[PDB]
Amino acid sequence: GHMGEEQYNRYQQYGAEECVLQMGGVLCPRPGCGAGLLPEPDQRKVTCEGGNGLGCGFAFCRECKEAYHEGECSAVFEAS
Ligand SMILES: [Zn+2]
Ligand SMILES: [Zn+2]
Repeated sequence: GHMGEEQYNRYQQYGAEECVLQMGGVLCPRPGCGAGLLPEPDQRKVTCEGGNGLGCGFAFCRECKEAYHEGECSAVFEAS
């Protein structure tokens, strides 16, 4: 029994605040274009394109369901 690690527990608490912030089952936040196509399980690259005449041409971040940013939603990541 060598294994044995831990992760951020009780992540959900009063201190933390979140209003209308989630991923999966999101649609094109653009006006008129109601692309409700289920985005891949990786926000790495999600195009509202889909297929119909809705494709905007600019991928978004399914994580924050907002404009694709070259940074992070909440905070950056690390190997550690
Ligand atoms: Zn769109
Ligand atoms: Zn994001």
